Amino acid sequence: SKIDFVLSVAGGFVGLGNVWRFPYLCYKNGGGAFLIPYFIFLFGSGLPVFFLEIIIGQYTSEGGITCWEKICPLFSGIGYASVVIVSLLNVYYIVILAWATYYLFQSFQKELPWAHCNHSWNTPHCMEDTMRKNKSTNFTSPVIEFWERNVLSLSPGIDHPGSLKWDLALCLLLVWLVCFFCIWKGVRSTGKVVYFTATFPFAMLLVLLVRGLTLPGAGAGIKFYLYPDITRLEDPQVWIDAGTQIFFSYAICLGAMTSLGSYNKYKYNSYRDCMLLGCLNSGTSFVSGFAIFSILGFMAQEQGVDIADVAESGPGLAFIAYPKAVTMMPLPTFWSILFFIMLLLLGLDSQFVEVEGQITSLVDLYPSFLRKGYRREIFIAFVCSISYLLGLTMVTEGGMYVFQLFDYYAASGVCLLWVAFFECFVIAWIYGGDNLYDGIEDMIGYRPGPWMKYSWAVITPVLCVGCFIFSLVKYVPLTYNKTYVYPNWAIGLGWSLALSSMLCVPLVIVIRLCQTEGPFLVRVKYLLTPREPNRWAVEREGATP
Ligand SMILES: *[C@@H]1O[C@H](CO)[C@@H](O)[C@H](O)[C@H]1NC(C)=O
Ligand SMILES: CCCCCCCCCCCC
Ligand SMILES: CCCCCCCCCCCC
Ligand SMILES: CCCCCCCCCCCC
Ligand SMILES: CCCCCCCCCC
Ligand SMILES: CCCCCCCCCC
Ligand SMILES: CCCCCCCCCC
Ligand SMILES: CCCCCCCCCC
Ligand SMILES: CCCCCCCCCC
Ligand SMILES: CCCCCCCC
Ligand SMILES: CCCCCCCC
Ligand SMILES: CCCCCCCC
Ligand SMILES: CCCCCCCC
Ligand SMILES: CCCCCCCC
Ligand SMILES: [Cl-]
Repeated sequence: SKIDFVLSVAGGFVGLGNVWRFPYLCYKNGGGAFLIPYFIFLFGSGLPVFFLEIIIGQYTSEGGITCWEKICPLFSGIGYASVVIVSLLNVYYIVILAWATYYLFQSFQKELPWAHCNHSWNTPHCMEDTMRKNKSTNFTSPVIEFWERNVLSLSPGIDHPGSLKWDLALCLLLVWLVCFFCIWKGVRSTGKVVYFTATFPFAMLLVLLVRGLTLPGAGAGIKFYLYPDITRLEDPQVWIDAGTQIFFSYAICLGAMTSLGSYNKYKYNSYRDCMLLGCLNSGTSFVSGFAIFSILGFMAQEQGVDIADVAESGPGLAFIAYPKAVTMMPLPTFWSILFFIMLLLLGLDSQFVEVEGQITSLVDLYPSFLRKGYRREIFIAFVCSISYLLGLTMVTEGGMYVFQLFDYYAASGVCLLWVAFFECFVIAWIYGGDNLYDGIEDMIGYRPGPWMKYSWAVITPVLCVGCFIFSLVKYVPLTYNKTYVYPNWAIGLGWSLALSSMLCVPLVIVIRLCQTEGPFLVRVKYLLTPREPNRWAVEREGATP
C-alpha cells in the first residue's frame, strides 16, 4: 500500500526549520509574498538539488567530500564549504535548544510565567493581552516581555554584550552534554521506538493547529498568511529568505544528504523518496504556518494592533506565538511541557545528525591521527567543547543580535546559494546532466523526466545567480526586528561567516592546480575527469561510459 512506504522512510524530515524558522521568515518578509518565491524555489531548485545530492551519494557511495572527488576532482572544495557551513550551523543551532530547555524548565510550575505580567522582570508599561482592548502611550504583551526581559535580557545592541546569562549557559551546556553523550555512546537519533519520535511532532502540531484555527482572530491571520503582496516581491531579500529556507529545511548543501544517500542500495528508487520526503517536509512547513499565523491573527485583534506589528520579526516568533497558544488551552502547563519537549526532541534529532555528520567527515578527512578509539573519543569532546564556547557568545545579553548574524549569514543567504549553484553547475554542465541520467536510469530502473535535467542546467543556476546579483544591487543591510541597524563591523563579521565557506570552492581550485604538475591547460583537463565514480561490484553497475 502507501502507509508502509511512509513507514519505511520514517518521519525525520520534520525539524526546527519547519516549526521555528519558516514562520518568522514568512512573518518578517511580509505575509504571503514569502510563498511565491518559496514554491518557485521549492519546485525549481529545492527538490532538484535535494535529489541530486541523494543520487550523488548513492551513485558514488561516498561521504560529503570524497563523493565530489569521485565526480570531479576540481571543484572538490564543495565538501569543505559544506563542512564549514555545518560547523557554523552546529554552533548556532543548539542555542534554539537552549531556549527551548529554558522554557521547558520554566513551564514546571503552577502558573505559566508568561501568562500574566506582574513579575520582577516586567516593565511597568506591560498590560495583559485581554485588557489592552477590553478597556501609557504604548503597552507591551507579557509574552514578548518574558522573551526579551527574562529569556534573552535583550541589550541595546551587539556592541553591548553585557554579562553572561548563567541560566541560559547551563541550558546550553545540558544540551551539549546530551549531544556529546549520545554521539559518544552511539545512541540512535530516534530513542527506542521510532513511533513516538515521529508521531508526537505531528500530534502536537495538529493540536496546536486545531487550537489556532478556532481562535476568534484566526481569519484575519490566514489572509495575512496567504494573500500575497506584490510590492514586497520587488525586494530581493524575500527571494533570498525563501530560497535558502528551502535549503535550510532540506539540509542540503550541508553534506548530510550525500551521506544519507550513501546508505541507499545501488538499485533503489530514491527518486520516489526525495519527492515524498520533500513534499512532506515542505508540506509540514506550510501547514504549521496555518497554526502560528492564526495565533498572530488572534493576538493582533486582541491587542488592537496590526498583524505585521504584533510579535517579533526575527527568531523567537515561535517563542512568542506558540507559548501564547498554550495559554488558551485547558491545562496550560500540561501543553506547555509537551510543546517544548517536542521542540526539543525535533532539534536534538537534527543536531545529533549534523554533529555526528561533521565529526565523521572530520575524522575521515585527517585519518591516522583521529583513529577510532581513544583519539576519536577525545575528538568527540573537542568538537563539542569548541562549539560550546563559540556558542556562548549568543547566550550573553547582547546574544540575540549575534544569533541573527549567524542565522542570516553562516548557514543561509549567499553561502547556501553559492554551494547550491556549484553543485548543480558541476553536475549539469561539467559532468553532464544527460550523463547522470544514464547512471540514474541504471539505479532506479527508469530514466526520469526532463524536470531534473533542466533544473540543474538552467533553473537553479539562474535562481542562484539572479538572486545573488540582485541582492547586491539592491543591498539592504541586515536588521534585527526591523528597527535595529547593525554596525558596519557586525556586517563585516557576518559577511566573514558566509565568506569563510564560500572561499573554500575557489581556494581548493587554487590548491589543486598548484599540486598538479604540467601545462596549465593539461592541468585543468586532468582535474575535471571523474575518477570512476560508480566503482562498486556489490551490485550490478554499468561502467560510466
Ligand atoms: C505605540 O503604539 C502606536 C500605535 O500602535 C505605534 O504607532 C507606536 O509606534 C508605538 N510606540 C511605541 C513606543 O511602541
Ligand atoms: C513554479 C514551479 C516550477 C517548476 C519547474 C519545472 C521545470 C520543468 C521544465 C520542463 C521543460 C521540458
Ligand atoms: C565590542 C564587543 C563586541 C562583541 C561582539 C560579539 C560577536 C561574536 C562573534 C562570534 C564569532 C564566532
Ligand atoms: C577559511 C576556513 C576554512 C578553510 C578550509 C580550507 C580547506 C583546504 C583544504 C585543501 C585540501 C587539499
Ligand atoms: C568553522 C571553521 C572550521 C571548520 C573546519 C573546516 C574543515 C577543515 C579541514 C580541511
Ligand atoms: C476560520 C477557518 C479558517 C480555515 C482556513 C483554511 C483551512 C486550513 C487548514 C490547514
Ligand atoms: C562577558 C562576555 C563573555 C563571552 C564569552 C565568549 C567566549 C568565546 C570563546 C571563544
Ligand atoms: C572550470 C570548469 C570549466 C568547464 C568547461 C566546460 C566543460 C569542460 C569539460 C568537458
Ligand atoms: C568592515 C570591516 C570589518 C572589520 C572587523 C570585523 C572583521 C571580522 C573578521 C576578523
Ligand atoms: C472553544 C473551543 C475550545 C478548543 C480547545 C482546543 C483544545 C485541543
Ligand atoms: C566552529 C568550529 C569548531 C571546531 C571544529 C573542529 C576543527 C578541526
Ligand atoms: C506542482 C506544480 C509544479 C510541478 C513541476 C513539474 C513536476 C513534474
Ligand atoms: C561582497 C559584499 C561584501 C559587503 C561587505 C560590507 C561590509 C561593510
Ligand atoms: C571593534 C571590533 C570588534 C570585533 C569583535 C569580534 C569580531 C570577531
Ligand atoms: Cl520549509
